[PDB]
Amino acid sequence: FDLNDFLEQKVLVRMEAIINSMTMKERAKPEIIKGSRKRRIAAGSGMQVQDVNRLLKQFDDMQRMMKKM
RNA sequence: GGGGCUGUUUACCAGGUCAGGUCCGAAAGGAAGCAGCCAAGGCAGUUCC
Repeated sequence: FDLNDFLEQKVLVRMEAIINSMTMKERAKPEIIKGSRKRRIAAGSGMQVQDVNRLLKQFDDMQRMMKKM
């Protein structure tokens, strides 16, 4: 369950923009996503890092769940 | 070394374009610009000087 899937699945049109600013690698192996990259993404989608941290927060919750079934 | 070609590689760190999203504006409209792509670079092979 990489970000690509999580992507498929008004405040959404705001979350999509955030993934549309990543790179296939990022969307494939998120752990690699740290400081510097986050700064790129947020600014890349008129967001802020908190917004990004949240989405990633959302994905984590979403992933962990599936990693449990 | 340089030119050409081919394969491969490269988040951001003054290339171009810029979906999506963002900024400013009552509007008309401007502004910046990620991913992508292109270009460019890196690592090689080949060929020409």
